[PDB]
Amino acid sequence: LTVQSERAFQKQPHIFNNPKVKTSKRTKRWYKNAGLGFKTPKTAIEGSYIDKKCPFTGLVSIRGKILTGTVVSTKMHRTIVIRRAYLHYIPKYNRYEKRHKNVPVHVSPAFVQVGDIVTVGQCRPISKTVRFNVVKVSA
Amino acid sequence: ARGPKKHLKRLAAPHHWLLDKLSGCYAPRPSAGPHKLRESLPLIVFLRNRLKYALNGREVKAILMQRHVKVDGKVRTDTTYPAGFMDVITLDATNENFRLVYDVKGRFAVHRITDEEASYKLGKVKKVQLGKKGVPYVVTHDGRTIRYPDPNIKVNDTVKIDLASGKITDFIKFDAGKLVYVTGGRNLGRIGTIVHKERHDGGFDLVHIKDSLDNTFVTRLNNVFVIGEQGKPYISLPKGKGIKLSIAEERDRRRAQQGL
RNA sequence: GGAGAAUUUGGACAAACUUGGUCAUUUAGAGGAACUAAAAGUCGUAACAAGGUUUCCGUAGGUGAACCUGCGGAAGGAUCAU
RNA sequence: UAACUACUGCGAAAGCAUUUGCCAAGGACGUUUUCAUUAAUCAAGAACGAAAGUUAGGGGAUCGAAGAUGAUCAGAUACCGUCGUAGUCUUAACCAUAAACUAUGCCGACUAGGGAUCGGGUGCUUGCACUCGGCACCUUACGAGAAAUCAAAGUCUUUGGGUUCU
RNA sequence: UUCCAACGGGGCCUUUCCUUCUGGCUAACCUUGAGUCCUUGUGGCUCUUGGCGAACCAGGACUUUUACUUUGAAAAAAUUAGAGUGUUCAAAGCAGGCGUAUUGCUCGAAUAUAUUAGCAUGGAAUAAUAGAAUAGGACGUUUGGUUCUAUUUUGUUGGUUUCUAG
RNA sequence: UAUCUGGUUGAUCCUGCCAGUAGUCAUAUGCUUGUCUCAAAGAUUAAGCCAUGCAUGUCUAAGUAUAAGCAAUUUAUACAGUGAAACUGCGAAUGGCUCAUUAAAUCAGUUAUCGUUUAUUUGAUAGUUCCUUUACUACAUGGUAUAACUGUGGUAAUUCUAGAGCUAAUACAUGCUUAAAAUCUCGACCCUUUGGAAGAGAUGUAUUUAUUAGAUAAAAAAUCAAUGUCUUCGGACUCUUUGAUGAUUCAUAAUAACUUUUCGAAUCGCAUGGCCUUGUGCUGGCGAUGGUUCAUUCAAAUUUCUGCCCUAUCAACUUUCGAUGGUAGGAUAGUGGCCUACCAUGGUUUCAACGGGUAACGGGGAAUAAGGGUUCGAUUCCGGAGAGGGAGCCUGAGAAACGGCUACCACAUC
RNA sequence: AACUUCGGGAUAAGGAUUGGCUCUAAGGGUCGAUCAACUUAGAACUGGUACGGACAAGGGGAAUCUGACUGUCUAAUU
Ligand SMILES: [K+]
Ligand SMILES: [Mg+2]
Ligand SMILES: [Mg+2]
Ligand SMILES: [Mg+2]
Ligand SMILES: [Mg+2]
Ligand SMILES: [Mg+2]
Ligand SMILES: [Mg+2]
Ligand SMILES: [Mg+2]
Ligand SMILES: [Mg+2]
Ligand SMILES: [Mg+2]
Ligand SMILES: [Mg+2]
Ligand SMILES: [Mg+2]
Ligand SMILES: [Mg+2]
Ligand SMILES: [Mg+2]
Ligand SMILES: [Mg+2]
Ligand SMILES: [Mg+2]
Ligand SMILES: [Mg+2]
Ligand SMILES: [Mg+2]
Ligand SMILES: [Mg+2]
Repeated sequence: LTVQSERAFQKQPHIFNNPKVKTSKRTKRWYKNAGLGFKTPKTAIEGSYIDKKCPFTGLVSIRGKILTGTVVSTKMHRTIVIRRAYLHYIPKYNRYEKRHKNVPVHVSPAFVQVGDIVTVGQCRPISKTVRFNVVKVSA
Repeated sequence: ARGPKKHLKRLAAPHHWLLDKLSGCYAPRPSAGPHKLRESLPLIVFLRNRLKYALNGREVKAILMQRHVKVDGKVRTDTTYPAGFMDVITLDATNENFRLVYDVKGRFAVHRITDEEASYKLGKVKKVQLGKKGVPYVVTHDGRTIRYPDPNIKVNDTVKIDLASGKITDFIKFDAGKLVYVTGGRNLGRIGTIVHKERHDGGFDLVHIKDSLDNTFVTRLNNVFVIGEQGKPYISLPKGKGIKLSIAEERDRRRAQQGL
């Protein structure tokens, strides 16, 4: 809730509501189609949240690799850790070993809990670690 | 390494120039120019190695400074000028005109053309967007900006170019049924008809290509280059015509020539 | 009639030097106590035969030295047997 | 805790034997009961673990490390003989080992005859048979093995059921 | 040639997902305005008139998820394997070879492998995974409520209720 | 290119090692050595130290010549040929060397920039510059200020340079230039008209911000803000413009302003022609260098996925004083805890984190090779890093450069 | 830090800070009003870089001999 919790005022940049044009419809909320057959959630279009890093209602573009994984942490604010499990072939033994990698991921307030499978899309470096944005939820 | 590299070692050269390993240590590094480094053929290679006119890199300069040789109708004095695919090398003396085009092995042929054909070249359109003061332009594969194009022209279409003027005479839309020259990969130099295009959003589009002997093959859309309609090449093709015979079938065609 | 040298305030970057701390890697050392070469010397005779007290295990004590003794095991025993 | 006492039983192993109560536990068998893959083996981590040994209370018959002591002997603070401290028993704590041995990991399947026996069950003509589950045992060796030998130590160069440890 | 087959591949039907619909285009061939153009009637046409769109492109619409395997693509050159070629042979090299040797013709500098990862593609055995059980389940031309969305109009921006159309 | 043999015993069958055997673009060394081709070579220890020499400079028809330099044979009272010097420009960021550092780092394959800079090349691309536009402002062309050079000197000594006097520019600093038109605001004047019009200013490009367009899922009309059609007049009432992407606040175009106001050629050669108004009139060829932006090419930077040797006698690590994330700012070419402020309590780990070791630069590859493997890769190619050790930085498109500078440390020279 | 009887050793060793002024924040009682203490943390400014400003107030470490420890005695030389 709230939206205006931070010290600064939260707005989508270059999106002018204009008090002069008096209409009681709604504020101009911008959004985009992310691409690659990813549906924009209703919560993105309807909801009030501001997120510079959301791939629907923000300035990040999804391009490069799409990955999936299970959600293993939801204790950071607007970001999560997922686990990508895989098998690694050792050719001497003609056998495999279970390996895994954690990938930290930005999650828009459009969406997710521990256990869920998510699809995620590559975007420009968002933080020190995060280079991936949740773009679909599947549980 | 601090800034751009000015040399190129003989082993690190493109294979398709067919430089000998021993005679040297460096190889002619293509200057910056129309074509990408690995996709070009320096004039020094064309003159010395391929036509056998020059014997040294001094003699190549002796020829270039006479102001005989001209690439797309303009004289060049750069031994390592990056000439590339569809370019027209015109020598004044001899009155030989050549077009650089790939034989089937994936190497530039000595393909002599008539003086009429040397008026034009084809140009695969790379991007088409709106310039300053709303003026639309296209960008060809040799990096020519051409302003005020036909609004029918979209990306991946070929475009016939006048050279003297440097204007769009005619163009060919990219669709199923068009003849193609494959300009990269394993199938570099093959010729064949488009069958269908696979999309793949946020990836690489693929192009299924039949040929005259009914051998299909797929390439990336980046490697394709439209050159006409079915059985109607705009340019003149080299000997072979982008067929690709087996090593067996090739060895049988030697035994015809072996008779003498 | 604007450039403009020495000089100078605060700042970040920060070599280097003292000083502790810590980790790694080498190395000296009176003396001590082992091991090996090692089989030959001295003293016994512990083991191999019921090796002359069957042997061996764990433990505990004894002590020139091998070893000896208690308690509980084992047979790889010198008994597959009432 | 004799004799009874065995190629007999029970227990994860160490172990466990006079009587009768009380307290929970357990296998096997029987089952036209119930759930429905919940399992097998397991780094880490845990419980239990003969004897000896340790600390502190009880107890202290017998045997007995040390020690005393008489023989033997070249010696004999060794065997043998007479005593005897801790110890041997118990309560509360420790210890974590043994030839803790079947010197044979566990789970599953298959491969061969035989009679004994322990527990449950079934049939009976009531002491015998069948059956499941146990401790074993006898013959052969198909196989296996360096051999001794082994019904598992077999089904491994015709080389792969699962898994831990060394 | 047809046939004798063997071995592979695709599409039909048999209680048989073969994603679904919305305009491009109906190409085609049971659409027939001149039928016999024509080798054994299974080795067959000169095109008109809605057609029958799985022959073939972009659209919303939502699509259990892997592993494995096929094919493709990729994975610099050199090096490796390897084709051609009498460096006098060879290691090598990438040359060379035929003419009227007096104004020249011509073949070459292949090909293969290189996974684990990623990409595209066919398969759907094997192995995992999800689904309707307190039905919050499926399909639906139903039959209402409710919730927003905005296209050619209604001159045109704009105010603005509906019928629509999703 | 699937091979074994000798050695425990008195003899035997085993287990099991030791020894033999063959290879090594694998080093040393010994002895020996006629010929042809080919050819590695101070890596290993000491990324230890270095005397001397050399390894980066560069000029065309075409930036700057009064060399008191060489010519001259006669193209010239401006210069005109060939040219030391010096200014200007470009280069010196490549190459070559080495392997010390470095173990998710480097590197390999594979992605990305809708996350940025880019000398040069190549292709496009610039009538809009004076501002009182009737004061001045040269555009038949604008300002000094300097080298080399000539003199006068210093210093033991150096690729040290002072003082004085000259003089160039594609150096430096200024500064005019040339077609219409349309559209907007401002508005003189008259007339209250559904009123409209002199003439006034602005409108290139770049810079910075704010705002606006950048449509689209098919068919109907109501109701007008009406106050605009088109005068058939019941107000017929149509036709409108919209590129690309999987995807954008994209390209691009408007609107209002902003700016220690960017650029928009005061430049150079060789040809010398055509118009006549024969004045040095107007116009004109081939091409050199330059320049704004976009594209291109040569790059650069960051970046996604998966992959690394030994070690548990390293099991917890990171978070004071950035560790993980959020918001805002700052800084950067640009993304990002890259840094700062504030807030949250996160992030990694037995699928081996963290730590230690490496006689570890990674890879292409090499050796050996039944099949599977084992060992090596300082070293000809590719990538990285370094230039005694550290840090800082100027110049420049590009360097945290070392045959650049500055400092400290170590070493060493006159 | 060694060492340890696991209690200690320990204020080990060794460092940094401290004024004045002007602010900020947090921490309560009684019936949204109302009343009230001192504690702690932070920031700005400021000065001859001072500031536990007088007073008050541990030197520390490595070892050895010896007595375990606290305790007690030679009033008037131990
Ligand atoms: K005392
Ligand atoms: Mg270099
Ligand atoms: Mg004896
Ligand atoms: Mg004995
Ligand atoms: Mg254990
Ligand atoms: Mg043991
Ligand atoms: Mg930011
Ligand atoms: Mg090293
Ligand atoms: Mg190497
Ligand atoms: Mg080394
Ligand atoms: Mg050195
Ligand atoms: Mg460097
Ligand atoms: Mg440096
Ligand atoms: Mg040097
Ligand atoms: Mg250098
Ligand atoms: Mg102390
Ligand atoms: Mg202290
Ligand atoms: Mg005392
Ligand atoms: Mg006294």
